[PDB]
Amino acid sequence: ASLAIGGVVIIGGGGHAKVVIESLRACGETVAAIVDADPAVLGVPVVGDDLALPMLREQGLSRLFVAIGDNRLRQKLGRKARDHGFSLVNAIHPSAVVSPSVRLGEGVAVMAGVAINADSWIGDLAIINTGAVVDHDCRLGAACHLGPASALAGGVSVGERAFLGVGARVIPGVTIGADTIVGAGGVVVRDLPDSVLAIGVPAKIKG
Amino acid sequence: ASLAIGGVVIIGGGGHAKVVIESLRACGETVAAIVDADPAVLGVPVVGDDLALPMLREQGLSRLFVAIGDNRLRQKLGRKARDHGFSLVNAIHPSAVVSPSVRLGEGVAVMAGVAINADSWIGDLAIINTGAVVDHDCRLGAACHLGPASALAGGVSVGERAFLGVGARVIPGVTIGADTIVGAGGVVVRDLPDSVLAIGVPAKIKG
Amino acid sequence: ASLAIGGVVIIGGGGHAKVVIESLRACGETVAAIVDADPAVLGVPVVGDDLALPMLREQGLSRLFVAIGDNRLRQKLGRKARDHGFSLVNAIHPSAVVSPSVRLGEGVAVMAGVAINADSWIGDLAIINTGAVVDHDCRLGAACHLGPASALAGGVSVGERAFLGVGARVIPGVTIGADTIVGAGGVVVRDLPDSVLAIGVPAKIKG
Ligand SMILES: CC(C)(COP(=O)(O)OP(=O)(O)OC[C@H]1O[C@@H](n2cnc3c(N)ncnc32)[C@H](O)[C@@H]1OP(=O)(O)O)[C@@H](O)C(=O)NCCC(=O)NCCS
Ligand SMILES: CC(C)(COP(=O)(O)OP(=O)(O)OC[C@H]1O[C@@H](n2cnc3c(N)ncnc32)[C@H](O)[C@@H]1OP(=O)(O)O)[C@@H](O)C(=O)NCCC(=O)NCCS
Ligand SMILES: CC(C)(COP(=O)(O)OP(=O)(O)OC[C@H]1O[C@@H](n2cnc3c(N)ncnc32)[C@H](O)[C@@H]1OP(=O)(O)O)[C@@H](O)C(=O)NCCC(=O)NCCS
Ligand SMILES: CC(=O)N[C@H]1[C@H](O)[C@H](O)[C@@H](OP(=O)(O)OP(=O)(O)OC[C@H]2O[C@@H](n3cnc4c(=O)[nH]c(N)nc43)[C@H](O)[C@@H]2O)O[C@@H]1C
Ligand SMILES: CC(=O)N[C@H]1[C@H](O)[C@H](O)[C@@H](OP(=O)(O)OP(=O)(O)OC[C@H]2O[C@@H](n3cnc4c(=O)[nH]c(N)nc43)[C@H](O)[C@@H]2O)O[C@@H]1C
Ligand SMILES: CC(=O)N[C@H]1[C@H](O)[C@H](O)[C@@H](OP(=O)(O)OP(=O)(O)OC[C@H]2O[C@@H](n3cnc4c(=O)[nH]c(N)nc43)[C@H](O)[C@@H]2O)O[C@@H]1C
Ligand SMILES: [Cl-]
Ligand SMILES: [Cl-]
Ligand SMILES: [Cl-]
Ligand SMILES: [Cl-]
Ligand SMILES: [Cl-]
Ligand SMILES: [Cl-]
Repeated sequence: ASLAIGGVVIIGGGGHAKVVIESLRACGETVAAIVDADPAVLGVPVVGDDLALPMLREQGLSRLFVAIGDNRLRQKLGRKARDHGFSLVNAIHPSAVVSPSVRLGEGVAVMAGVAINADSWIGDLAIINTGAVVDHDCRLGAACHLGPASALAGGVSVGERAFLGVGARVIPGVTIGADTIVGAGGVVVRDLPDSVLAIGVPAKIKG
Repeated sequence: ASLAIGGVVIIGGGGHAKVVIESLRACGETVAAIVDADPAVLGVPVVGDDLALPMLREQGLSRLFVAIGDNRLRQKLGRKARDHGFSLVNAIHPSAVVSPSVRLGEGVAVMAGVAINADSWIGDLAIINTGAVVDHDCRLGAACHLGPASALAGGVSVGERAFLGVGARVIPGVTIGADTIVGAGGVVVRDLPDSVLAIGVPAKIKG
Repeated sequence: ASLAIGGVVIIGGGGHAKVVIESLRACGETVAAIVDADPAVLGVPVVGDDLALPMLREQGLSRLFVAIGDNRLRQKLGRKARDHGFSLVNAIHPSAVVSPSVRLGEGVAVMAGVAINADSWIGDLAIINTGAVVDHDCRLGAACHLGPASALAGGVSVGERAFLGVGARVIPGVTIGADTIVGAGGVVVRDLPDSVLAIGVPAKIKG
């Protein structure tokens, strides 16, 4: 628990955390410490579990990222971090292309190779994973996850906590409900309700 | 209709125009005005419909981009713009990787995150949309459209006005006819004639 | 056979070589000569077939790249080049994003637009082709080939000489055997043994 002055605290110490750490460092940020439910990751010390958050705040650390893949859990831990007095930073790799008219929330991960086009809105705690494409006028709800190499054409809306697997695609104007999962490679050609799983080319709901 | 000296005139004021405007600005270009069939877009004034083109030319504007998604219409409006004395510029996002041996036409859109490899030829008025990949020795006909996150392997030929939906893929050496549509996610494994629709993995013509 | 002092020798003079040459030049390297079984490519002289390798070495050239698409042949020619006293360079386009914790072998091609994330290991003579994504903690065996716009999620292992076609996708934690082929667009959702062909969404072994 001895730490430097000023860096970012990470909740989570798994594979997703490794990628987030590297995005932060590529921007010139310092990663101070990890809290993990199993109480180092790429040279960052694991200092305890989430009970260590008050201690970290008291010692002057005030900036945090939630590096947890599970969308519902990430959302819950973001709220906890904010309650403890932390501000949620963004982890945006410098190679990502984020249009100047994009609206970004807080606690957002944007991985290497991403492109996000004009007038898209990205909710708090979203993940836009490696190589993903978000075209113009999209709306991404809080804590959703666009997996690696996924792509949204224009005017797509993605509900809170929805998850699109590696290489999923969505055609223009479609709306996907909250808590829905699109399997890897699924090609979504019609609106999806909340709380379903859809797979295939074209994607079809699986009961 | 009062405008600055020197910028680019845009035909079209929709979603595609927004993305094109941002590519142009990312390169340091100034966008002077829009003409739209409904007579501002990201701060660019809409000054009239296409009947305003002579007026614009007379006031010294001579550079133009056709930001219209529909391929046949785009092609027609490009010809009209040239007849009115405009030169068609290219709108190439600075993040796109365009090989030094690529041959580019005029009025071409190349969005963020694109890669185009050696000895590919890109016809006038083509769109190479966000994140798309064009491998070596490809031939893209005038006014075709490679949609977001689409990919052509080596030696692929795409006919005039053809359209490949989001995430379409084409294997090496295939030829796709003029006016053909490949649905989102379609994986083209054999030559396609002119004026067909093909969908699926592998892509199959739908009557 | 008169050449400059210091550049890279290329085995192979086909389409793949063109792309490799351009990656090398984008990095500031000089390409000295090609050896090809048919005894210029983008301005690089073809000086003979592989029997010219001793001659090249004797004249002071010591750096080489094997620009051959076929994985088994590439692997064989890499061994031959090393036996003749050449060091195998890497051909990594400057636009590729290679994480600082990635382990790279020798003779590796990494094309434009690629992203490779944390703690991935890339075997000698691998090809990571245009726009491909390799997420965290992946293991790519010697002489494998990830085709254009392909994507591996986290923790994927790819065997020696395996080949993933354009736009193939692999979900987290999957292992693909040596010498296996995944067709274009295939979405791999379960481990694959050695020496099979798998196609489709989801990918299925074809006898
Ligand atoms: C669709 C998915 C959620 C199913 O998970 P699951 O229900 O645990 O599925 P299983 O692995 O048991 O497979 C159940 C069945 O679905 C099929 N299937 C699995 N994934 C599929 C996919 N993406 N597309 C089409 N079919 C799929 C299987 O072939 C199997 O078929 P069967 O009943 O003929 O045996 C999952 O396979 C998937 O695609 N996850 C996305 C993961 C991802 O991309 N992560 C990236 C993290 S950044
Ligand atoms: C293929 C396509 C052209 C069909 O358009 P459409 O004929 O208006 O089709 P509909 O939405 O009425 O769907 C007709 C049928 O095709 C199926 N389908 C639609 N798109 C499909 C696709 N891409 N792949 C496979 N099947 C598809 C539907 O499930 C429906 O099946 P059904 O008869 O069982 O109900 C269109 O869905 C598409 O893929 N457009 C590409 C758009 C795009 O990517 N734009 C990017 C702009 S930059
Ligand atoms: C799968 C593959 C290896 C098959 O090659 P092949 O056996 O010579 O196949 P053919 O072209 O004769 O097609 C055999 C059959 O497979 C089907 N098919 C071919 N490729 C397919 C694919 N990728 N996915 C699904 N089906 C496919 C065909 O429609 C045909 O079906 P049929 O028996 O109904 O006529 C090949 O088509 C492929 O995908 N190659 C990947 C190439 C690539 O991406 N290169 C990039 C280089 S960097
Ligand atoms: C590209 C890709 O496939 N990325 C995947 C990755 O492959 C994994 O499937 C997954 O990454 P994640 O890093 O979340 O999972 P894992 O590697 O299993 O690590 C989860 C970490 O979270 C920790 N953890 C879980 N619950 C909590 C919790 O409540 N609090 C804290 N502080 N840590 C927690 C857990 O102990 C573990 O170290 O999700 C990502 C989206
Ligand atoms: C990534 C993506 O999905 N992009 C799509 C996008 O989502 C749309 O589906 C579509 O974009 P486009 O901008 O062409 O469409 P829309 O947003 O509908 O705007 C078309 C504009 O063109 C105008 N227009 C149509 N006909 C003409 C015409 O004849 N002349 C002029 N000057 N303008 C015209 C029309 O008034 C409108 O403002 O095409 C793109 C390829
Ligand atoms: C993006 C894409 O589709 N790339 C493909 C590309 O489209 C081709 O299908 C293929 O490229 P490659 O350049 O290997 O193939 P090709 O264009 O046919 O050229 C092979 C070259 O290797 C030469 N060659 C073959 N065997 C040998 C050999 O034994 N030694 C030497 N020195 N050269 C050899 C042959 O003479 C020819 O010039 O593989 C790539 C992965
Ligand atoms: Cl650090
Ligand atoms: Cl359905
Ligand atoms: Cl402007
Ligand atoms: Cl067919
Ligand atoms: Cl050179
Ligand atoms: Cl199978």
